[PDB]
Amino acid sequence: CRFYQHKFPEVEDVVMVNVRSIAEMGAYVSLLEYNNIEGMILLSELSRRRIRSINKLIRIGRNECVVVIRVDKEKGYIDLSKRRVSPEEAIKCEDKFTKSKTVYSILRHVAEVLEYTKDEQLESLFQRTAWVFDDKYKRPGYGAYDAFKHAVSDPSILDSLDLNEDEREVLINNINRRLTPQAVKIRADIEVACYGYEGIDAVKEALRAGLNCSTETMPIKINLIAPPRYVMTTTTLERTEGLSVLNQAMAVIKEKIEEKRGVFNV
Amino acid sequence: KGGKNRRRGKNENESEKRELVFKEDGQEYAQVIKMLGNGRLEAMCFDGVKRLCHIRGKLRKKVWINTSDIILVGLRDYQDNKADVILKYNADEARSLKAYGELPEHAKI
Amino acid sequence: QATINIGTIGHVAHGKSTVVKAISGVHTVRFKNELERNITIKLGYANAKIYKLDDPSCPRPECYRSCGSSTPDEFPTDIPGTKGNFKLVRHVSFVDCPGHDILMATMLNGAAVMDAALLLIAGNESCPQPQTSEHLAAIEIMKLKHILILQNKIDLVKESQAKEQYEQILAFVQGTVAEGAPIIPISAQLKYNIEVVCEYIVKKIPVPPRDFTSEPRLIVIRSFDVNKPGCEVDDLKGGVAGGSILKGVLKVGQEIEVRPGIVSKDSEGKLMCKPIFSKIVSLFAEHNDLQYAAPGGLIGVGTKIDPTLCRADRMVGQVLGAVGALPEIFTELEISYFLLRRLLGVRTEGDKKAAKVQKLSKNEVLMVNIGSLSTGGRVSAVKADLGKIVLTNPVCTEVGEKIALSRRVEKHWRLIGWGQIR
RNA sequence: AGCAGAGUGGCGCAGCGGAAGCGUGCUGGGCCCAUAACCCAGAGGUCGAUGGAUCGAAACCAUCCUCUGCUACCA
Repeated sequence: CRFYQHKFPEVEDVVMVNVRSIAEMGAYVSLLEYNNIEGMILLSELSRRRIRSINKLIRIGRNECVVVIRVDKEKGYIDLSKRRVSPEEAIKCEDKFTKSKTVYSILRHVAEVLEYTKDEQLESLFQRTAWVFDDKYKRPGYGAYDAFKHAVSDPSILDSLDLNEDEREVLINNINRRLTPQAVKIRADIEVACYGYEGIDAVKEALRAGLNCSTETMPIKINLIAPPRYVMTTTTLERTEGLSVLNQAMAVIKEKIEEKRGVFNV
Repeated sequence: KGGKNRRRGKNENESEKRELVFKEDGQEYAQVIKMLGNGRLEAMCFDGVKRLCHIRGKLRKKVWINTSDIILVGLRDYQDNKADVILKYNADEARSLKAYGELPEHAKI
Repeated sequence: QATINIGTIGHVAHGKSTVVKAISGVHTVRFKNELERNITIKLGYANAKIYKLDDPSCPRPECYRSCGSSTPDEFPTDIPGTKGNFKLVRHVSFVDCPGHDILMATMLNGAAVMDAALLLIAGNESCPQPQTSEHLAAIEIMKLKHILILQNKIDLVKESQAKEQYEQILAFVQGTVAEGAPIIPISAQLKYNIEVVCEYIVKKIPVPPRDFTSEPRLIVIRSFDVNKPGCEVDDLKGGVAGGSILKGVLKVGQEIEVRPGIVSKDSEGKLMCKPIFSKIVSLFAEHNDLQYAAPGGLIGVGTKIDPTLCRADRMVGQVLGAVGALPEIFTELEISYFLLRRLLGVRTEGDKKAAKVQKLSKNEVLMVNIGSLSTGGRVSAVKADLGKIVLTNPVCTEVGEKIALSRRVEKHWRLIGWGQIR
């Protein structure tokens, strides 16, 4: 069924297709960036340079990024072109192609149980759920994946509008399985060069105080990579909440060790 | 060659197969060492003595003697360093001679 | 623990691992392993237990017989006795010094804390070989004469060649003690006559008088690889010094001071140095726990210093005294000295070169090996029997003892003379 | 041992959320009187193990092992 918010493409929009035949006059191709509607590419507007081979360019069974040059709205002729394509558009379109595939796979679990004897089943599910998720956040550059990703980490998004059954478990499982494990790249940077002998116990007091105002029972990940370097991967959230945990903790270890003898790295 | 033409005005051919002198007195088997140009060429004899081999009439542009391979060489009656090519063989003919045990069993093809 | 320190010094290409494993049973090993471009060029460590079945031969644990594995060309077998437990005679310690000429300053340092030596000669090269003489002379200067020459590589060397070599060495060294030192030819490819070596080292080398009552002094020569394992970081509960003690019974929990010191921040001169103080965590020798560390033995003293001082070999030749030791920490020093009339440690097959070296000139850098310390320093005043040297890093002078003085002849320093501090 | 890569389906390099990806080679065909250049065509097959989501996993994501690259120590 449709993979996109609108059924028909517009004018000058970047899309994706999959080649199913090669024509004399260009390439007649099916879309997989929308419905399986037909769109015709023309030979002239594929490149601005010569062309020796022809199967080392376009061939069957390839996703190809393209621009919709014209569309007949009533007839359903989607004129197409590969002449204006930049690699930056390919990154943006590959993401939207891949994200729609995963979102429609989530909106396939819904159809496994419900009445789907007719092809239009998924279309019924798509219009009513998809649009209110993505339309509210299309202007900021988000897909319906953002709405679902927000629901798993704070559940009020999918309870603000009609909640389905049995969907919720598989929805949670698939969001939490695929978009994790989930991750902190927090590493402490600490340098010390002691003349102390009481440094061994001094470091222990400093290590356990990586995060202030936490319980004595807080689990953390200590790492020793080299003798002066003390890496502490602090409490694992998303690395946008443990910023204060990373920054101010570094001051503790370097200060605690200077009080017991000599100068150290700051 | 790769076909072409003007290669039929003149006597096709071929080696209807055939057979088999030797050695004779100062007329023995050698192996191609190098492959100079102009015309001449190098070829170490199978006994141990080196020598420099020379092409012979007819065999000029009527038979190509690629590098490496047995070939029949007359020795000059008086000259040591330069010697005179005769009568080449076939690679099959050379391995049959080797299997017979008449030339020394030292060189590979 | 240990009772005596026997050193295993010997010039290039005689094989160290075969002989060292036969005597101690503990491999000589160090950084870069790897193995050894030839023979060990690091300062190796090893201890061992010497027992008897009431026989001059020393057993293995399996004391019925011993089948070597030095070569599969033939089977070398020896018989120490038969089994029913063996009586412990003593615990011995070794000091494997560098076997290569460039490493002379390190060989000197390591040597200077031994109580005896084993000159490992190799029959392959020249008969009055440079390094044999170099070693021997240094040994008689430091205060030792308990030497057992060992002909360590005469496996394929013919009996005329090997005979000529022992003769020429013993005839060149006509002014250095060596006539009361035995010369034991051995095999190092079939480990033969090893049993008779065991008889020699208990005979020629008893325990010399050790002063327990006198104040502890530990001379550290080797650092420690502590720490960085797990679990619980960082840096360590600290740092281990491989040192020998030459005076005093160092007890556990005692505080010890490393006396060359660390120099005060923003010094405009050559003074001031401040000793570092560390409490003794543990007194480990062999593989057996101890509460004491008797003198005359090489012991691993774990102390409460932190990883940076032991992360590399940086505690070579440091003097440690318990605690607030009286020994002065000079930065500029008054050497009395004398020179050799030959250049020691160099001499080849052809007169080229080895003769009389010219007199020292002021403002030249020379290695003064004082104690086990190795400092570099420049000569500020040069009179024949009174030179004044200024040292880069301060030297703790335990006693005025001896010194060894070397001069940079070419690529590296070479031994020129000795003397005594005033 | 910290970090990185990989654990062939011809080779070599190993590409990404669709079951050989890229470059190359070998073998065959085409073009040409012929060769080169140029154009096409190939090939038994969980891609180290133990698991989860999945329609499916070298490849989507984990838990383990091994080999190496850089850094580097316990031994």
